[PDB]
Amino acid sequence: HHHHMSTNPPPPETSNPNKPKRQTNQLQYLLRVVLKTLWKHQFAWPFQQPVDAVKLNLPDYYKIIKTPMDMGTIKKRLENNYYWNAQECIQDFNTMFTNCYIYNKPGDDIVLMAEALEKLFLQKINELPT
Ligand SMILES: O=C(/C=C/c1ccc(O)cc1)c1ccc(O)cc1O
Ligand code: NA
Ligand code: NA
Repeated sequence: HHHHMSTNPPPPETSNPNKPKRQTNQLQYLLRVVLKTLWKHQFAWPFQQPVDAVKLNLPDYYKIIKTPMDMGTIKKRLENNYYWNAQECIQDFNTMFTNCYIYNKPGDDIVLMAEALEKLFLQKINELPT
């Protein structure tokens, strides 16, 4: 079974022509302010693209994580006006952080990074437009 090597699943979709979409002030804020400041963080790098289980040598990642999400996927979704409301985008951020905590253990370097971005994310969404 040497040909059976670890592979990544297809990444989450960033467009869907049959999904209803909207452009709200809150969604514009989520891209302009929330994502674009998190994106510039020193700890942002592990979350700027889907977990590449092949490259990072984590063949068990997608055996554990069944609803993957990352800021690269969120950024593309926000830029593509993929979302209907802010809650949908916020749920994607929540999913990204929770996956990191599920897959890893408290105190891991990746977890300490996720906790730091999560606290900044909650700070930034504390006040949304309207
Ligand atoms: O970068 C890593 C993991 C990132 C990550 C991102 C999101 C998650 O939900 C879980 C892990 C990583 C993991 C193991 C390793 O040896 C070297 C590495 O660089
Ligand atoms: Na865990
Ligand atoms: Na705010």
